[PDB]
Amino acid sequence: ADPQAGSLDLQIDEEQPAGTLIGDISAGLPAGTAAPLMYFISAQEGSGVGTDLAIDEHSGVVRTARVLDREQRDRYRFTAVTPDGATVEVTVRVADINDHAPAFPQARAALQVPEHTAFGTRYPLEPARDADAGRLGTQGYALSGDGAGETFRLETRPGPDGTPVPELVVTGELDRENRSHYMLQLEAYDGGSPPRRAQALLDVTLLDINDHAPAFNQSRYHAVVSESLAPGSPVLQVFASDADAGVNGAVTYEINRRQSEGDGPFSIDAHTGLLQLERPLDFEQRRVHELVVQARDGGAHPELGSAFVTVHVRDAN
Amino acid sequence: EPRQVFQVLEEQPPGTLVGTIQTRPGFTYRLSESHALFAINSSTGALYTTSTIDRESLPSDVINLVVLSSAPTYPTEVRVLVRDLNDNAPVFPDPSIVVTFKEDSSSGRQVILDTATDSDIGSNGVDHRSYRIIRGNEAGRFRLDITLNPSGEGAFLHLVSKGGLDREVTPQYQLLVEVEDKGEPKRRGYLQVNVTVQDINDNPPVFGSSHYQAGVPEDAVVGSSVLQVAAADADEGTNADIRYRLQDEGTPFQMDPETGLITVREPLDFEARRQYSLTVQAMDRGVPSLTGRAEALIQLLDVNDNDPVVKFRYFPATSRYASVDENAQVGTVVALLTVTDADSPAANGNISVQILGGNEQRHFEVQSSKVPNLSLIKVASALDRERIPSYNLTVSVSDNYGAPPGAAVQARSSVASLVIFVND
Ligand SMILES: *[C@@H]1O[C@H](CO[C@@H]2O[C@@H](C)[C@@H](O)[C@@H](O)[C@@H]2O)[C@@H](O[C@@H]2O[C@H](CO)[C@@H](O[C@@H]3O[C@H](CO)[C@@H](O)[C@H](O[C@H]4O[C@H](CO)[C@@H](O)[C@H](O)[C@@H]4O)[C@@H]3O)[C@H](O)[C@H]2NC(C)=O)[C@H](O[C@@H]2O[C@@H](C)[C@@H](O)[C@@H](O)[C@@H]2O)[C@H]1NC(C)=O
Ligand SMILES: *[C@@H]1O[C@H](CO[C@@H]2O[C@@H](C)[C@@H](O)[C@@H](O)[C@@H]2O)[C@@H](O[C@@H]2O[C@H](CO)[C@@H](O)[C@H](O)[C@H]2NC(C)=O)[C@H](O)[C@H]1NC(C)=O
Ligand SMILES: *[C@@H]1O[C@H](CO)[C@@H](O[C@@H]2O[C@H](CO)[C@@H](O)[C@H](O)[C@H]2NC(C)=O)[C@H](O)[C@H]1NC(C)=O
Ligand SMILES: *[C@@H]1O[C@H](CO)[C@@H](O[C@@H]2O[C@H](CO)[C@@H](O)[C@H](O)[C@H]2NC(C)=O)[C@H](O)[C@H]1NC(C)=O
Ligand SMILES: *[C@@H]1O[C@H](CO)[C@@H](O)[C@H](O)[C@H]1NC(C)=O
Ligand SMILES: C[As](C)(=O)[O-]
Ligand SMILES: C[As](C)(=O)[O-]
Ligand SMILES: C[As](C)(=O)[O-]
Ligand SMILES: [Ca+2]
Ligand SMILES: [Ca+2]
Ligand SMILES: [Ca+2]
Ligand SMILES: [Ca+2]
Ligand SMILES: [Ca+2]
Ligand SMILES: [Ca+2]
Ligand SMILES: [Ca+2]
Ligand SMILES: [Ca+2]
Ligand SMILES: [Ca+2]
Ligand SMILES: [Ca+2]
Ligand SMILES: [Ca+2]
Ligand SMILES: [Ca+2]
Ligand SMILES: [Ca+2]
Ligand SMILES: [Ca+2]
Ligand SMILES: [Ca+2]
Ligand SMILES: [Ca+2]
Ligand SMILES: [Ca+2]
Ligand SMILES: [Ca+2]
Ligand SMILES: [Ca+2]
Repeated sequence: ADPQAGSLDLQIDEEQPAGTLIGDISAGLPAGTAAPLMYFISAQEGSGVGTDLAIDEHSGVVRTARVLDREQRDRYRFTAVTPDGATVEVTVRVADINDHAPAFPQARAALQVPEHTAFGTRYPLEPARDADAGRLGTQGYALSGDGAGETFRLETRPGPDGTPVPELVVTGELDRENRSHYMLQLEAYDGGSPPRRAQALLDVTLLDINDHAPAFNQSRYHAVVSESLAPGSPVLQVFASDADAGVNGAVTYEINRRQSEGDGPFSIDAHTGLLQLERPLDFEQRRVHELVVQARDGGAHPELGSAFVTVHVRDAN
Repeated sequence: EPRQVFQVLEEQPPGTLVGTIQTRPGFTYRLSESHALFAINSSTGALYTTSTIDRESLPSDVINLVVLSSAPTYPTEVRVLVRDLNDNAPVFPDPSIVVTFKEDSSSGRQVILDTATDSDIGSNGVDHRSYRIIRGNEAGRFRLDITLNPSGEGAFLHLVSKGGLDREVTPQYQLLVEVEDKGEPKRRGYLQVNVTVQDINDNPPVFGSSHYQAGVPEDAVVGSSVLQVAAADADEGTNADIRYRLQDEGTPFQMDPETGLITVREPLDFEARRQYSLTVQAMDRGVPSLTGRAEALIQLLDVNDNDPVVKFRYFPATSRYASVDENAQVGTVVALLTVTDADSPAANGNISVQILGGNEQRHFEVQSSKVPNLSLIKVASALDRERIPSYNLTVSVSDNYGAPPGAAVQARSSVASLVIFVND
């Protein structure tokens, strides 16, 4: 209501040519003012007014001195002053255009998830960047592919600025000994009049946990040998297997030396499972040897299997 | 030629009657050798023990003697059978043993135990079918499995899990195992089995709060502490050893991975960024590693760390001097005085511009406008270049103007000069 101090709100789209019209300072004066001879312009240091705006201090017309980027600077403010001391406070808001599509950091992302991971475990995914503001930035996500919906679901919760960030949530059982690789597709989109969109492929691979123990293929094995059998010679081979991968499934063999009976003359090959004779037998001191052989895998805390081995020793003559 | 067979129980008083040989009229009888265990009555042929015999102590429980006659000698071969009492109990190699199951082992996983032995004869020996869990299995998590070796030599015992072991509920069991022998008075042996439940990494770290919050002045020095986070992990050993980290690694803060303390690593600047809402992760050192997450909101506090600056704006802007014609009426704007101070109104207080000499003739005036931080420099009195051709006005600006003594915020200030030539 004070003629001495007015204000003016101007608007301009980003990314327009240098020289584009913004407005006219005189529009902010009281109606019916004699056109001033000149305008003084006050802007604070750092405002970008001198570099981005071209103000005709005689006519009061405001243009762009350069192509303006909302993503870099979105607002300019200055005061215009007449030679007799009246002021017009003007603000220019730079209008956002959708010059940015959503963008993932990789077209192919790879996520390792341990088999049998607990229901509800969350893996935050890389967002799709979009520099634009509000609805012009990234608005949502959609996940497709095998397991999408039943074994994995996608969920978004807003981080800072309300930028939705996506997380992949384990919702079914994962078993590396059934299916160890999932090929997922993640889509993103902003909110333009036709949204601009991004796609990324997500390769999920199951890490092996040590959820199987070695199992022998017989519960008891039997060998029959002569008491004359020469040391260093084989007696019997046992076989255990383990369904895991890598160290978790790498089986080694030993003889249990506490609970076996007739233990001393024998040893077993830690990797082939071949039991061999180390010292001579004697029918008259022991006719039958009852051993237990054990298989362990290479896991962090190895899992164990065992089997019985009965060696029958026959008298020489 | 002749051979007789006697028996005698072990553990009997010295002087026990073993037997009497079948004598012939007119003979006496002696042992062919002195025997440590026995002695003969030479007139009756009765055989007696000379000590208490321990059958478990003998090389053989069958003893062979030769009785010799007087007169014209004939020999009598004797076989003494030392008969066994059930005077030894079944014993285990160790009174107590330790065995281990992994938590979340499947039902039917087993681990081997020890069996007993018994120093009496086999009919007074261990009944390997009789092993039994008699104490400590209240929760019903275990059962025994006995395997009798088909060859008749020995047995194997196993402890079997029926599944459902959880270390975080019960980390330890103590079972009592009883075995029997087969003898006249039945004797018993016992094995204490300590069951350890081994830990797996089935619990993730959990932050004590799901939202942290800290306030930090923007001038906090590097290394200064900002906020301490802490998580707990219900597992054991390595499976519950926690390393902390920030999700966003491009902030001026730093998370010590072992203590969960966030410190300052790079200088902060309220004017550049006022607040950081960061996600903190906690990760255990188990294989399958597990992770917990929380939020941390660190708000910076504005400090008065920027001087206010004064800039003059006047019409040969490419020049360092203003000009005003001598003809300019009172009230003519000669220059704008604009103040810029990057701090916020909190840390700034009142900002005031004051004229520091140059205007002794009161030919100009400095007038605050209705817009904050802009003053006008106007012509205040008639001019003429002949009396004064030029002026040099010096103004000082100051934030926190008029603050009482002992106030928490120190005021900052600068000076600026504006020189004005008069044209004609
Ligand atoms: C207009 O007035 C301005 C304000 O000066 C004050 O007011 C006047 C009326 C009088 O009372 C002065 O005594 C007051 O200071 C003038 O600007 C000031 O100029 C002085 C002199 O140069 C500045 O001072 C120096 O500043 C330098 C840059 O910051 C420093 O390097 C220097 O310190 C070291 O260096 C010199 C030489 O190596 C040594 O002599 C020093 O002892 C020291 O070792 C000085 O501190 C002061 O900063 C200015 N103040 C402001 C607010 O700008 C102005 O003077 C004009 O500008 C200066 C820079 C010179 O070029 C002058 O010759 C020149 O006239 C007045 N303008 C006029 C008169 O036209
Ligand atoms: C089997 O366990 C017993 C008892 O262990 C106690 O209880 C556990 C839950 C745990 O807290 C242990 O620290 C306890 O000691 C062991 O018996 C102890 O043995 C030590 C040394 O042999 C002896 O100093 C203590 O007096 C014993 N305690 C009792 C109550 O008798 C036993 O040794 C374990 N067996 C094996 C093979 O380790
Ligand atoms: C356990 O595995 C071994 C090794 O594969 C088997 O031994 C083989 O037995 C078959 C007949 O069953 C023979 O034809 C082969 O010559 C044997 N040797 C090898 C190296 O294969 C053994 O039979 C298996 N036990 C059971 C119960 O299947
Ligand atoms: C061997 O046994 C006989 C018979 O017991 C002992 O002779 C005597 O036996 C009568 C009864 O038959 C007893 O009343 C006497 O006391 C026995 N005599 C003695 C000296 O004890 C005979 O003594 C025994 N021989 C030995 C060496 O003890
Ligand atoms: C393996 O998984 C498929 C689903 O992907 C399921 O239909 C099948 O029964 C599983 N196989 C076994 C042996 O459980
Ligand atoms: C439109 As939005 C991602 O700032 O809530
Ligand atoms: C101990 As060897 C050389 O007989 O295997
Ligand atoms: C030889 As088994 C099946 O009792 O471990
Ligand atoms: Ca732009
Ligand atoms: Ca966009
Ligand atoms: Ca834009
Ligand atoms: Ca599996
Ligand atoms: Ca596995
Ligand atoms: Ca395994
Ligand atoms: Ca022989
Ligand atoms: Ca005895
Ligand atoms: Ca006995
Ligand atoms: Ca016995
Ligand atoms: Ca043991
Ligand atoms: Ca558990
Ligand atoms: Ca655990
Ligand atoms: Ca853990
Ligand atoms: Ca613990
Ligand atoms: Ca600052
Ligand atoms: Ca500040
Ligand atoms: Ca300040
Ligand atoms: Ca005004």
